[PDB]
Amino acid sequence: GSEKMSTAISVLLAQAVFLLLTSQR
Repeated sequence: GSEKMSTAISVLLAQAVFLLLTSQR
C-alpha cells in the first residue's frame, strides 16, 4: 500500500479510461 500502491492503482485506471476517451473522441 502506501501512496506508492495508491499512485500505481490510480494511474492504472487513469490510462484505462484515457484511451477509452481518445478513441470515443
